[PDB]
Amino acid sequence: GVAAIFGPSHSSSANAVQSICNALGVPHIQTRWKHQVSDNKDSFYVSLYPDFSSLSRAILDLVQFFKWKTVTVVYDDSTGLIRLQELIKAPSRYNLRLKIRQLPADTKDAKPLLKEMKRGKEFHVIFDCSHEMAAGILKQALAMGMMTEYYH
Amino acid sequence: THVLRFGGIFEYVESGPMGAEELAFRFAVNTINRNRTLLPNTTLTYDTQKINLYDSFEASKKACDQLSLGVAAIFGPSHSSSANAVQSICNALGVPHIQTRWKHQVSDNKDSFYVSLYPDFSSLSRAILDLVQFFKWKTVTVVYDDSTGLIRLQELIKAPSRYNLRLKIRQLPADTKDAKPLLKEMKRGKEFHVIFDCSHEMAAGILKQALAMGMMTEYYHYIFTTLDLFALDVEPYRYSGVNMTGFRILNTENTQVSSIIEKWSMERLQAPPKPDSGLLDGFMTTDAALMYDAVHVVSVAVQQFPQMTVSSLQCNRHKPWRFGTRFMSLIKEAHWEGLTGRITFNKTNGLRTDFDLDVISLKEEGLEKIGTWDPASGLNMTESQKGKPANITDSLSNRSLIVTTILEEPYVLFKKSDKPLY
Amino acid sequence: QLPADTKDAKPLLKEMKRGKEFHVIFDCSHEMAAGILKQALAMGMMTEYYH
Amino acid sequence: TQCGIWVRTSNGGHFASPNYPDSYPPNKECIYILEAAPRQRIELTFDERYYIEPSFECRFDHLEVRDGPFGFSPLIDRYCGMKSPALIRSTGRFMWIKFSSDEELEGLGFRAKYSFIPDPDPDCQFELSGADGIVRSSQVEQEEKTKPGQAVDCIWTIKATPKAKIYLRFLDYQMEHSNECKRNFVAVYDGSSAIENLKAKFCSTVANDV
Ligand SMILES: *[C@@H]1O[C@H](CO)[C@@H](O[C@@H]2O[C@H](CO)[C@@H](O[C@@H]3O[C@H](CO[C@H]4O[C@H](CO)[C@@H](O)[C@H](O)[C@@H]4O)[C@@H](O)[C@H](O[C@H]4O[C@H](CO)[C@@H](O)[C@H](O)[C@@H]4O)[C@@H]3O)[C@H](O)[C@H]2NC(C)=O)[C@H](O)[C@H]1NC(C)=O
Ligand SMILES: *[C@@H]1O[C@H](CO)[C@@H](O[C@@H]2O[C@H](CO)[C@@H](O)[C@H](O)[C@H]2NC(C)=O)[C@H](O)[C@H]1NC(C)=O
Ligand SMILES: *[C@@H]1O[C@H](CO)[C@@H](O)[C@H](O)[C@H]1NC(C)=O
Ligand SMILES: *[C@@H]1O[C@H](CO)[C@@H](O)[C@H](O)[C@H]1NC(C)=O
Ligand SMILES: *[C@@H]1O[C@H](CO)[C@@H](O)[C@H](O)[C@H]1NC(C)=O
Repeated sequence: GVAAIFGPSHSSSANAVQSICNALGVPHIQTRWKHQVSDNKDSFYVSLYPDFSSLSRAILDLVQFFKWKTVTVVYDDSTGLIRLQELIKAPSRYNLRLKIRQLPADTKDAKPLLKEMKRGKEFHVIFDCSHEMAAGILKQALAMGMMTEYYH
Repeated sequence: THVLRFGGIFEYVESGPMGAEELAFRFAVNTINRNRTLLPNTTLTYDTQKINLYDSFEASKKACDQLSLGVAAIFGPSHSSSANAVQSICNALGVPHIQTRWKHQVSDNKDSFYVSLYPDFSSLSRAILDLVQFFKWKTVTVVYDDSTGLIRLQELIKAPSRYNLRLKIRQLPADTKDAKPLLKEMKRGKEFHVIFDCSHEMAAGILKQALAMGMMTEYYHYIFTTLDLFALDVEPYRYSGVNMTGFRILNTENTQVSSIIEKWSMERLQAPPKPDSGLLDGFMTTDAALMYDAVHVVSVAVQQFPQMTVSSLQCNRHKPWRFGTRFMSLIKEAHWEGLTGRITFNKTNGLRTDFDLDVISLKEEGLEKIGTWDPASGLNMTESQKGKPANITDSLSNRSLIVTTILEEPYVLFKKSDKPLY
Repeated sequence: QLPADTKDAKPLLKEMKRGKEFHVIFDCSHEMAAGILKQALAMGMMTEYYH
Repeated sequence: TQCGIWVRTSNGGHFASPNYPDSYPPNKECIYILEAAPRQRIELTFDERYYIEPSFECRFDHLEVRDGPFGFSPLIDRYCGMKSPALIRSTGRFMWIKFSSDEELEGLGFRAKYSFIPDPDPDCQFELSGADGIVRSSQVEQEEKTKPGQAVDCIWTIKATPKAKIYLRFLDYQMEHSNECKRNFVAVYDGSSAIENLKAKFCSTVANDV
């Protein structure tokens, strides 16, 4: 007997607890983003992570305030295309040039990746990592020559 | 022996007839029970249930109801919300879970008792990428329908980084079948090469709305992703001069395959008349074909293991089932020649990443096979046919006067140079 | 000229399409100008080039 | 060129990478030449220790094992990557190994094992050196390296005086089929023989002094 369920906080298991809380009627409070399946009729869930139909507008307003033309979105797992989907669809309606890449599987060695980003003259990057792994890229972008005033 | 019991979790229609998945599962169990030469001293029994396909709690109850009653496999609730909920039950109890539609594998999910039969999109999205290079395209315009469709085509989104393309990703509206605000922007933007990522039930509704607009001439070329393109009504579109390349895993050239499909539409007398849809008559779609193979691939595994006592397992009293550890292996190294070609599974995951596609295309006689894709080979396309009488693009008075000329100074002599003049 | 009484202008409209003929002055009745436009829509002769 | 594992005993021409097995420095452009005394079905048996960088296409940081005593040869494979190669048969009397490197990499290198069994069953190599010498095309005819009635392919190595550079100049230059590079030419590959450092490829009438 409880009054709310404060989230198991992962896309595999948060959808399994959401359908329990819908069936029994108790509220399910989520604190991390989750792919809402578009035909899921659920009414007893509420999320507090800022939804990526608003964060991916804020990045799109920020790649236009900086007057960019060639961004190079780098995500980490396949869910990261659902998160930044208002930025993937952006060159259709604006003047950009998306050049989407992906970090390796679980190994924190982006040095085969950052060689291609350096040879390809890719100066504007929109990393989609967690902060625990955005630190590990910046060490490997400092060990390469990708930390000067050209890169943003 | 005590015979067997396969489980099954399918959709719950309210007033309509049975779904294409559940009826094919009921058809495949009966067909093996007729023909004795497969499973000679073993007949099958099924225990199908019906869920709401969007309620993972209902799928978890009906899975535990079949496990407590005692089954040998669970043939998939067939949706990303509820297939992940039944997969973790079948992992915990040890029984195999056979999937017949694609599902997002979360990259850190350590599961070993699932096996999929839908062709994995780390191979279909290579086959489309080999097909947008055989056609020498430079500007594709991938159109998906829901947010999961970026996970499916992710080897095609990442493609302009390593090749010379220009992706211009769009999205259909929410659930309304009105792509006419979309197709105006695709027409004004001069977008001639489209890689639709719809199901066949909604790829028909776009082509009616692309014919009502002026987007069905010989300039436009539409690769589809869906595997049920052969069951698409194409009679209004056939003389337009368009190009509609697709794929097809349902091997409708083997006479044994075509005999089953004739038995399919005969036994399916519950096929509703629906002219406003845009589809053909009752065909076995590739959703119902992969359920027909899923019963046969598991039946190979029960043939090679006559020691399989189906036990009753409670979800509350957590205890792994005895024979399921060996029985899951006998599914993964099973080979079968089903309706969808060769069936083999990738030993690392349990997915189909090795399969035989047939590249079909729209010519003025209908949909005709023009190629063959295979992950080991690539596009071995037939590709050299005449069909229509030939033309000519050269003529006389461009003949170029062979002037025989000896060399002798000052009259004719080679230029003094260093680079290879020719 | 359209065929005799058969409403199959599709052997005709292939020649009008291959011949690059974009401006047409049909002289039909309205009962048969409908039947051509269905057979000009089933072919690729209903875009913004044709008038 | 600082490729300090070579050891060259009669069978057992056992070489490994520069700074093996610690690392190898950037901009290293090693030209393991491998004389390959006539026998023995030239053997490239590698170690499992292998970090010749997994670049795409092996566009950089690669391990040319091109089957020639030179650069323009039948290529075997650009072996970059993570998994180690093994056991190239290669029935030539030769092997050319170009170990290269870019500027921003990591590495450990490789190791190589020599000497398979079988029989010894054109070969000009006019090694010229020192000061001003002469290079003559008739040296293949005076010194019986080829016979009249077959295709010729010679190599004129021109190793300098110590601490020097080389100025080629053409005294005589006359081609039997002028303005055509597919059946005769003269190329002036500098450094070592590789398709990259091709200074000039003359097959027209006049050869300029490189
Ligand atoms: C399922 O099992 C398969 C094998 O049975 C495992 O392998 C994956 O699937 C394919 C295997 O062919 C891989 O994709 C292909 O990669 C080829 C090159 O592989 C190496 O390339 C470089 C080394 O040069 C490495 O960086 C890389 O990691 C690999 O080691 C390509 O040649 C293939 O090209 C395709 O196009 C060409 C056109 O030239 C055609 O010949 C074919 O169409 C061909 O398919 C293709 O790119 C894939 O990378 C493998 N790995 C992974 C992680 O997916 C799978 O691991 C296993 N599981 C799954 C989920 O698939
Ligand atoms: C794209 O559509 C065109 C028709 O607009 C196809 O072209 C014809 O293909 C047949 C095949 O037998 C040939 O006989 C004809 O000569 C082709 N031309 C014409 C004007 O009819 C073409 O095959 C389609 N492309 C693909 C890849 O399917
Ligand atoms: C029974 O199955 C075999 C496959 O081994 C097939 O060749 C045969 O035609 C089938 N017979 C009937 C009556 O279905
Ligand atoms: C058929 O029956 C025999 C004896 O009744 C039994 O030994 C065998 O396992 C059965 N199944 C087969 C041959 O697949
Ligand atoms: C492709 O398939 C055909 C079958 O008609 C075969 O003849 C051919 O050898 C195959 N391979 C290639 C590379 O064409």
